[PDB]
Amino acid sequence: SVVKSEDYALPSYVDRRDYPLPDVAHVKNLSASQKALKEKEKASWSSLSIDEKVELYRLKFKESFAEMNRSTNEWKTVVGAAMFFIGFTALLLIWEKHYVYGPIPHTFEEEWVAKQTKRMLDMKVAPIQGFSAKWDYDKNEWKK
Amino acid sequence: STALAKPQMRGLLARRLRFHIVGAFMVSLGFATFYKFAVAEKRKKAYADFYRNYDSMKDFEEMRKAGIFQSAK
Amino acid sequence: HYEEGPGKNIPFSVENKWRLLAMMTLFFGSGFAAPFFIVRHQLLKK
Amino acid sequence: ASAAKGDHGGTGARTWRFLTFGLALPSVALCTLNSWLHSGHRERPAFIPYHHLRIRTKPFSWGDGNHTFFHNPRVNPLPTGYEK
Amino acid sequence: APDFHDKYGNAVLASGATFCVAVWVYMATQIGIEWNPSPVGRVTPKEWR
Amino acid sequence: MAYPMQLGFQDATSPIMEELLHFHDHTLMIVFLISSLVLYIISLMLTTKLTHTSTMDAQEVETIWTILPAIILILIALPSLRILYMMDEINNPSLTVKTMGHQWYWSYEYTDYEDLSFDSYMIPTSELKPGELRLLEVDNRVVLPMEMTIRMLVSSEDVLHSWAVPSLGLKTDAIPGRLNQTTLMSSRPGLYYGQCSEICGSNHSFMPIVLELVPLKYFEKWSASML
Amino acid sequence: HETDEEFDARWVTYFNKPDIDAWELRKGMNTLVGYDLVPEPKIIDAALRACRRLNDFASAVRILEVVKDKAGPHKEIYPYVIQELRPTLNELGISTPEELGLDKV
Amino acid sequence: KIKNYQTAPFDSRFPNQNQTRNCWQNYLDFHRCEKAMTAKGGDVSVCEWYRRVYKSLCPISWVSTWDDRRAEGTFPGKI
Amino acid sequence: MFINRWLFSTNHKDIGTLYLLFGAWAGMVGTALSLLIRAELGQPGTLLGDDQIYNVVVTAHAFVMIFFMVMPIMIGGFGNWLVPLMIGAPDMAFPRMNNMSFWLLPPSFLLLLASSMVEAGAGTGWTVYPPLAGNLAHAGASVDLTIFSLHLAGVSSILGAINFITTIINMKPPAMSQYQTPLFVWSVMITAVLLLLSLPVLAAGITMLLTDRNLNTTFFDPAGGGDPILYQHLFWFFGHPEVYILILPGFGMISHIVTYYSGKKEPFGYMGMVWAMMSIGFLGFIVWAHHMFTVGMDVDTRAYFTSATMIIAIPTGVKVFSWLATLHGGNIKWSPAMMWALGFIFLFTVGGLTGIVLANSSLDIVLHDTYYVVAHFHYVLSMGAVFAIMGGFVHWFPLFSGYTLNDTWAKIHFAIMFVGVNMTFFPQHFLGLSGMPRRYSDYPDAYTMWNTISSMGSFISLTAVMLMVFIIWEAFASKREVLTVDLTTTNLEWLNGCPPPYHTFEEPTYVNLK
Amino acid sequence: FENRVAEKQKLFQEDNGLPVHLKGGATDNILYRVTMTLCLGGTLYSLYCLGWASFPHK
Amino acid sequence: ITAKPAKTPTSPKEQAIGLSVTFLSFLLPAGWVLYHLDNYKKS
Amino acid sequence: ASGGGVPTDEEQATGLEREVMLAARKGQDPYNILAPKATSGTKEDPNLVPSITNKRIVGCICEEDNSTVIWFWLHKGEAQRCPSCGTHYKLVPH
Amino acid sequence: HQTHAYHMVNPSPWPLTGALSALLMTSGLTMWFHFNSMTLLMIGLTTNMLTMYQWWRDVIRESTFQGHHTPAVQKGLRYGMILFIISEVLFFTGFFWAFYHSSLAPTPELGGCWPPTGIHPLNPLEVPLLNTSVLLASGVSITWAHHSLMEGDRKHMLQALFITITLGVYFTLLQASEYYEAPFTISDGVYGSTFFVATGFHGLHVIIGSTFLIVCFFRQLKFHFTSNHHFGFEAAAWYWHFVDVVWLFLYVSIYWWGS
Ligand code: HEA
Ligand code: HEA
Ligand SMILES: CCCCC/C=C/C/C=C/C/C=C\C/C=C\CCCC(=O)O[C@H](COC(=O)CCCCCCCCCCCCCCCCC)COP(=O)(O)OCCN
Ligand SMILES: CCCCCC/C=C\CCCCCCCCCC(=O)O[C@H](COC(=O)CCCCCCCCCCCCCCC)COP(=O)(O)OC[C@@H](O)CO
Ligand SMILES: CCCCCCCCCCO[C@@H]1O[C@H](CO)[C@@H](O[C@H]2O[C@H](CO)[C@@H](O)[C@H](O)[C@H]2O)[C@H](O)[C@H]1O
Ligand code: CUA
Ligand SMILES: [O-][O-]
Ligand SMILES: [Cu+2]
Ligand SMILES: [Mg+2]
Ligand code: NA
Ligand code: NA
Ligand SMILES: [Zn+2]
Repeated sequence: SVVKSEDYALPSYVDRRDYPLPDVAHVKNLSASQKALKEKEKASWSSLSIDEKVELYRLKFKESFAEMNRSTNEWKTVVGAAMFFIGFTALLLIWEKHYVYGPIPHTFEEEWVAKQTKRMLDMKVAPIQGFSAKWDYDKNEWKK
Repeated sequence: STALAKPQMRGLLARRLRFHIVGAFMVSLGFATFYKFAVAEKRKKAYADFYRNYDSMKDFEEMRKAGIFQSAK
Repeated sequence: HYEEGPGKNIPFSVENKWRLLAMMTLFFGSGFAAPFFIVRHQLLKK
Repeated sequence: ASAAKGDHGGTGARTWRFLTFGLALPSVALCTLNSWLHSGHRERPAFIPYHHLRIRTKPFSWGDGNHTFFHNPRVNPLPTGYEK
Repeated sequence: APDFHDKYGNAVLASGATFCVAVWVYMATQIGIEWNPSPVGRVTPKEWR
Repeated sequence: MAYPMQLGFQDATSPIMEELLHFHDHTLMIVFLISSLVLYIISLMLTTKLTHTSTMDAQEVETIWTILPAIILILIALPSLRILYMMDEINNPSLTVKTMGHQWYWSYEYTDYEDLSFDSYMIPTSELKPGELRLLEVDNRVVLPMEMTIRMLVSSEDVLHSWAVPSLGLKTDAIPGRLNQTTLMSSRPGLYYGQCSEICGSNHSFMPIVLELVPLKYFEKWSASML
Repeated sequence: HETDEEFDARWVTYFNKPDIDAWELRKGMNTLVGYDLVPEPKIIDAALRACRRLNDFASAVRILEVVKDKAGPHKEIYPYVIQELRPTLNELGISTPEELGLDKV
Repeated sequence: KIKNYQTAPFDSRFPNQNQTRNCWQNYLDFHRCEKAMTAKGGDVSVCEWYRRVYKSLCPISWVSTWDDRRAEGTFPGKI
Repeated sequence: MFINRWLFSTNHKDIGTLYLLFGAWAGMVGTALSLLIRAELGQPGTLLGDDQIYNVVVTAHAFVMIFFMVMPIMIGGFGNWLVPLMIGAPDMAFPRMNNMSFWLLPPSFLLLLASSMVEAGAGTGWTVYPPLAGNLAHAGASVDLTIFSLHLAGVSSILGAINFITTIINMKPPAMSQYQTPLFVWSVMITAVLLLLSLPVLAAGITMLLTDRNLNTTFFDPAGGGDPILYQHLFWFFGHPEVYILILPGFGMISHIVTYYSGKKEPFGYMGMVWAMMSIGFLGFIVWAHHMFTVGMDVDTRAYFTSATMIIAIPTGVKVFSWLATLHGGNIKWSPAMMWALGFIFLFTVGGLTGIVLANSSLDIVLHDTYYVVAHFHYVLSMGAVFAIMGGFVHWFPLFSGYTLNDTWAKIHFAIMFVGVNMTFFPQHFLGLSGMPRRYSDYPDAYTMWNTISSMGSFISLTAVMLMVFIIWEAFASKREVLTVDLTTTNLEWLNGCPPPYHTFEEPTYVNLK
Repeated sequence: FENRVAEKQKLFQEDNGLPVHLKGGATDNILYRVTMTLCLGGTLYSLYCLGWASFPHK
Repeated sequence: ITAKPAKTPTSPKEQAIGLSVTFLSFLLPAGWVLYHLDNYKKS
Repeated sequence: ASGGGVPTDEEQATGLEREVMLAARKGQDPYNILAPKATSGTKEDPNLVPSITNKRIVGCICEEDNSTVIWFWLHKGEAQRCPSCGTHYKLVPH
Repeated sequence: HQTHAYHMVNPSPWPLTGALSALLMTSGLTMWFHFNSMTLLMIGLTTNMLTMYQWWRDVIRESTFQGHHTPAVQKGLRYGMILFIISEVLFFTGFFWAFYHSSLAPTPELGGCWPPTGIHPLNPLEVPLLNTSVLLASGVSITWAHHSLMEGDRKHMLQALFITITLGVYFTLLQASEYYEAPFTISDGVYGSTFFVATGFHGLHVIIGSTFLIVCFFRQLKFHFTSNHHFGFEAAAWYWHFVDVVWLFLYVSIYWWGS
């Protein structure tokens, strides 16, 4: 039951599916009834009740395989919290845009971009695949 | 009732591995076949087609008439 | 000779979690702040 | 090579002393005499203000900033030539 | 005995998701960020010379 | 030039850049194959409750792990070095142009026949004409004849710079006291842009390169007019 | 290398040692579950009878749990092993984890 | 003899990206040639090829600096 | 008592802890600098000033992350803590010299801070190439302070390397051969050999820069017959081994973490792992000029450096596949440390592969001095070295402190960082291929989208860093004391409890020879 | 000269709990105090020098 | 790993305080500097 | 040629160096310089592990050339077995 | 009480004072180079000397006087010294690399030749040859010293060590005189740069090595060394041979081949 820090060098209990029979029993100290049960265990196990069998298991082991292997809802907390902090990050970015960043250059104004786009087409920027290739020079429109 | 038949009990991990490593390989061949076709061959064809009947002087005249050049009006 | 065990093998105290918070705040916060104040310093020169 | 000497019966103190006084120090004495004969001043090289020499990209941290650390007026011209 | 995840996991997931999507959509579309997307199929070219 | 949301290389303007695109395609296919295989095997290792924790013999499997990567490396190196040696071949240039890097602008010298030289500075953002590209335009472009082998010689008169034109596959460091050579051959007329590619101080970001590729006869008249 | 039959026989002999001690029982089971196999019923039978000689009912139940665990997603293996062990379980009065409610999370 | 000069031809002595020595060698060759032609009272025009080549290859500032140093008597190359 | 213990230490654990604290502080400095870079680039235009202030920030970012965060954490911190424990040694060979390796670092860091405060800072790049770093283009004290900072960091690591090599060779149990030492111990020994050989060449090179700047030497000045390119050779002769120095202790920790959380007693193919690290260490010395493919080297030299660089993929692949084979059949524990290690294996592979792309001198013409290089190295550094550091920190924090972290918090931290680093760096491949140069404070408009996304990624990473600090606070605030640790039979460093006593192995382990 | 190593061995092995750098006696303490004072004072001076050099002097 | 329950449990409220203080220690000084960039750049 | 005047270790070695020297002359290893030779390691013939306290860490190299060492505390009392190979070790304090 | 053979060192202030001395010397050099002041540098050099003196003093106390140098500790120090020497070899390698880079491909600024136009190298058959005979001789005399010590011969050890030191001093004074007499300087381009920096660092190492030998001489005088235990002397002899070998490489490369 109670494990002490200063016991680090002594054989210890573990529940691990790959180490089914740990180095020590889960419970070593036995009450009067638990002593009687361990004596009863020396006789036929058919004479042990279901309750006595479970009690013997629980003296030897802490958790069963089903218990130690159980799934949890932890993923929900992890994913939810991560999304929260990622969300919080966007607040920082909103703050930065409002208080730190000034105007971007005038070259991003709609009319500038329209003219710059035509000039890029006039000089046939990336005419093989990248840019002008996607413009229809015969129909004077973007290719479908 | 009837008895349950004896199942395979040995080498379950190794059998799973053998089966899936093939699937890791058979994918790669399927992707390569696709990637070569979707990106690489498409690029080779794009360049081949562009230049096949490409007229550099006509290209220049269009650029010149659009007014892009310092050296040519 | 020296204190042994959890919370004793370190050059900072963990006896009080709030005093610890203040110290960690000053420690990590000073590290993070320094480049911003060096930038401020360089900008204020010329 | 086997040097040209001999011994090798036992490399001990006596042998290494024998080498110290019988080979090593006589060699030093000989080279010292040789140096003492080729000693005396070599002529001062005529000054040419070659741009790959007498480099000054920053003043030296001593003197007038224009003199090298072991400046020898006789053989080390300044960027402007030999000292007056 | 239900642990933290049993009690609050659903809510942390739902709220975290909703908050994250809402704030990122807002930041991306409502505060004047210039993404500079491709002009292809979007911009009508205009005479420049 | 690059365009918005671009994923890959600028379109090739020279045959060597075309070669580089196809070699990148080849290599990236291999990169995608190996990355995906590793990711898949990772996922496979992690998705079973079945266990085997005793000592596993290693020498059989390590053969595959060494030989297959060795083969893949050879399949990368073969076309890699073919291109390397192609770039180094003798080609016989019709023209030699020099460029000198400066803080913060490029000068150009065309001195095969006449003493033609000029400086090339970024157009300030406030002085861009409508449709011109921020940080990319220059006052005086590097006018060159198209469809001709040109020897470009690159140096610097101060700190390191590097002369780059991505769409021609070009990047040659500009080093004081050194004359570095590259070859330039454009398949097409047009305007081809690049930027200083060595950190060189306060306006490193702001000393671009603009090539203007035109027919020989136009290059000749421009040359004469620039004397 | 040795056959499957020879492997199984070694393990049966291991657990069948009349004076096998507690340490050797644990060593045996902890080593066995490291392998890429669910142990044959005959191996498990021998280990369960070792538990009996060591007056250790709990370890017998735990051994049944390990069998189920080593099968992973192969749900057909454990019920077959239990089927094969039923005469031994009846003889020795060993209740399965399921009969004890120990399969509950 | 071989005019219609376009640019400096490939030179097998200097086949690599570093062309510093090519410029240098041709600069040296020209001035060595013109000195040898003046000493014997001959025609400097036989040296023209070296001049064309170094003019094509050499940065203006290098040539200018080297010319200045020849005039100053500080040119470190042997002519 | 405080001064005796913390300023006069001769104890490997306490010195380890000093290094971890120093490295953590440096990490905060490096993170601030990274955020300043991405703030400048987060929208088109100028935020801070021109390229001088910008590249002072970039330069300092690199030096702090490399010399003050990664090396002190991996080698000084984990090396000092773990190496003596893993070989059952009572301390390091030279416990007093060990303390000077530590105390040289705050003065080194102070000199770096000074460099940025005086004049206009050293806006040179972490490579410090002349003539930009020379006394004309960088007049004044900044670059000299940088040189001196590197000198002190260099001496610190050279003496540390002597200490680790001596300790690892000389202080094992007499029955333990070198082929019975854990992989982390191997990784530190090989790293130490790399430091011993490479740092003195850096020291020679930066000293020559110092004399060019102050004693009128002309090693790198063509006016005196010098050559800027000579500096590059000397720097990179150190600089390539340096990146293997940054990753090797990472490889070592990954081997331990993957083994541990797979429930294995041992890594797959131990001698192959040893072979692979030695091969990588050796090959790391014969490849430096892959940093110089555009300087104008002869073609055959370029062919050799292409080929010798690529060959390193072979031993590295052996390690990657051996980690996968270690996972194989594991009882997988999805601990936060395991998550870091799994992220490492994949993301390091990606960065290693883009390294192989760059090894090709022909393609490197177009990729050199672009963001493609920046993408490559942050995959192996921010998603490699750092992932190994975070994995090791989470794994061994209970050993060092005797307290547990909150696993759920640590998983949340991993998730945030993973998203942040990938959002930061993945788009930089696109920027590189499309031609965005390195060391730019501003970019042509076309590059806006990926720079915007990259900068948003950097802010996510910031949130992860801030959370990490809180997580460490929470552990010390709550004081959950460690009880039992699994697999001590194959993880000796745990066997003396958490934390281990000040003096461990006063009585050495018993190991017989048979 | 005479071999006085035995005397020094006795001195430096005295069971007095002193660390080796102070075990020679009062002169160790003096030299230590001189060393630490110069180091700490010098370090303070270096920081003053940094402060001075951090600002222009036109 | 196994461990004892916390010797000095840190409640959700206490964690919210630690988290907030930690975040503010990073954000406020940097925020102050960045907010005032225009003020520095006009000197 | 050749006088004396140089002390020997016998004359002048002190402290721990001297202890190691004198013990080595007696064929003793109190400071664990040598690797102990294994017994058959059965329960009748266990490896005898000296200690100055009531527990000591054992490392077991189970088979020759194993790279993996198996580590455990050996306590005073009944012999304990390596958890990997079962070889027996028994503590012999002081 | 430990039952291993290794040395747990008393907590010590010398690592901190050494580290601070490094700060003071480097910030001091900066002050000297830029702010026309030698004060910080002088304090740094002083604290460095104090640190080295007290640190190595303590190592002597720990070994000769306290007996902490068991065979295992001594073996560690052997490795330590070897590794240190290796690091020093690599440091010099950087300077040899610089020399060969510049000399094998002389730039146009030099006149495209080595030695450069206007450089008048020293005659390698004159004082440089003398210097060579001197250091080679000192390698012979130090080996005599080692064998005398092993054979228990106090007087001949002292005489041989004195001779070795005298030769180190002779080399140093000869080099100092050659520096003064040289018609070229450190500012005479890359020839002066490589010559003075490479031979200068070597000269510094000769001074360090001579100092180490002198330390050994006084320890010997004080009977510290046994006929079997004398690692300080061994380390100084190894360092001395290193200094000799570096000279031989310098002589062949810079003085002879580079002339
Ligand atoms: C920890 C840091 C680190 C690491 C480990 C590496 C590892 C590698 N690096 Fe990198 N690199 C840097 C940090 C690092 N790098 C930095 C900081 C720079 C820029 C310096 C500067 O200019 O500031 C840089 C620059 C750099 C360049 C220069 C590009 C340029 O400037 O133009 C090159 C080119 O060769 C290169 C290549 C490689 C290669 C081949 C590896 C290899 O070691 C990678 C090997 C790994 C793998 C290949 C993956 C695993 C293998 C398999 C799954 C097997 C199967 C694979 C194949 C068959 C290919 N790197
Ligand atoms: C280890 C090395 C390292 C690391 C981790 C990083 C991390 C980051 N880097 Fe950096 N970078 C370099 C080394 C590194 N960098 C180098 C060498 C250069 C080239 C310099 C030059 O060009 O001269 C460079 C250049 C560089 C550039 C290019 C500048 C330019 O060319 O103009 C950019 C731009 O986005 C960038 C951004 C970032 C970002 C956003 C991060 C973020 O991922 C950082 C986020 C935070 C962390 C990763 C946490 C760090 C702290 C800890 C881990 C402490 C914890 C302590 C314990 C566990 C004890 N970096
Ligand atoms: C017998 C030779 C012994 C050498 C003793 C001389 C004193 C200098 C100190 C020695 C250290 C050596 C290397 C430093 C480099 C420069 C000195 C080279 C040796 C020398 O002394 O060169 C002299 C110039 O010294 C000068 O500039 C003055 C230089 C003085 C300032 C030193 C600069 C400090 C540099 C710091 C070095 C950093 C160390 C890093 C350690 C690596 C860490 C890993 C030559 O004199 P000259 O008049 O030019 O020519 C002769 C003309 N008649
Ligand atoms: C101009 C001045 C500025 C430059 C600063 C350098 C100054 C010069 C200093 C010269 C070095 C003096 C070193 C003295 C060391 C004495 C301590 C010693 O030698 O300690 C010995 C151990 O060796 C040990 O630590 C081995 C100790 C190894 C020391 C290594 C010395 C080299 C350090 C060089 C400094 C690096 C500078 C390089 C420049 C790039 C003690 O053991 P034993 O000898 O076996 O004795 C025990 C027996 O008596 C028992 O019977
Ligand atoms: C790269 C990492 C940085 C990420 C971004 C940080 C997120 C923001 C944190 C908050 O920072 C604060 O912001 C306030 C503005 O919201 C500033 O008040 C400023 O503005 C107020 C009014 O707008 C005035 O009351 C104050 O006087 C004035 O300082 C204040 O100084 C600053 O500390
Ligand atoms: Cu010019 Cu960067
Ligand atoms: O360096 O990669
Ligand atoms: Cu590299
Ligand atoms: Mg570059
Ligand atoms: Na910007
Ligand atoms: Na000896
Ligand atoms: Zn064993």
